[PDB]
Amino acid sequence: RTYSDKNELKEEVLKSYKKYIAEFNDIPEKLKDLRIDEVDRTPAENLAYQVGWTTLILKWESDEQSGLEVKTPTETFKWNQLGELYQHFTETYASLTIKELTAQLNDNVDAIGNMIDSMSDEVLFKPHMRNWADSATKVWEVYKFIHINTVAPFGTFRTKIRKWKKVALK
Amino acid sequence: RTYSDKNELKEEVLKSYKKYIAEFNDIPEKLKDLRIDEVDRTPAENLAYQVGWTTLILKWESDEQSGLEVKTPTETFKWNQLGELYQHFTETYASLTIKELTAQLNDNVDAIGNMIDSMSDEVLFKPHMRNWADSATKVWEVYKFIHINTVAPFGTFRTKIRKWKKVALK
Repeated sequence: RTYSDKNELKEEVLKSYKKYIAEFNDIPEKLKDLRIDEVDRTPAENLAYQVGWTTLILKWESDEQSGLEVKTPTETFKWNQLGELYQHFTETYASLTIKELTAQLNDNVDAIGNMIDSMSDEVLFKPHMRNWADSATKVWEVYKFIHINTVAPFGTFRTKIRKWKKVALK
Repeated sequence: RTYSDKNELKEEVLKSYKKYIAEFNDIPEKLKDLRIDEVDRTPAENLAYQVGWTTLILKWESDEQSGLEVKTPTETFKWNQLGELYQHFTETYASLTIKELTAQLNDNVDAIGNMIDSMSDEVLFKPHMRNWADSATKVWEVYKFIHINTVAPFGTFRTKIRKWKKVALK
């Protein structure tokens, strides 16, 4: 286990989200669709990606609550249709303002906060407790493994060591 | 794909690593094994975890590239044994000083950046390009899926939008 309890997970979600969404404060609406060569996504596409995926994970849990046997990311799109799914995210939130996208993403992140609260320690942290989690596990590229063993723990274990320093180095 | 290209991946690896490893600069060696109730790991255990996993990913790649069989995660502990694996990491590496751990992890992160530089875009970002990557996916809990759809992209797409602003709002 890498998060110790649901409180720690919730705090990391909240704090990473705040750092992320704060960056869009200074972006003019007229530039929401501005694409540069150095970065693949526009500000609008950047936010739309988060709105799309956070909507889906909430849907999975909802559908599973209903007894639905959920193996697909969505209505329509395969686990091999992700490039097309991201495309779908972009048009669904196309011509939405940064302000509007931010409002919706805020709502989703809170819903996720509530989902964590409403989940016992067990269904959050033990295997085979949601069939959508099992199913979604059913192909990973090299770059995902690199991220999962560098960027991801370098973030979460940095939070851990800072908490250790708070208590130990006083 | 979430990362624009391999340089964007390498940048997030190096940036997140620098943030992480900087936290250990003011931890006295004498307190490296000090355990407290509020965090699950000591500073040496925290480092040892990273040393263990970064060593493994480098080993899987090296071994596969010379035509050897690769047993993931190890040839002794398989995937139902990650608690045992982490505990092996700690016996192997946590006895080392913070300075020694930091030297090894520095070297591993350097090697991972070099590995990324040396890989084609296809090998990094397409499925079924490494046997070790396919082998590693053949059970994830709910909390992992929550992290992967909030904390992880909130970090990665924050790096995107910060880069975007540096070019677009100069």
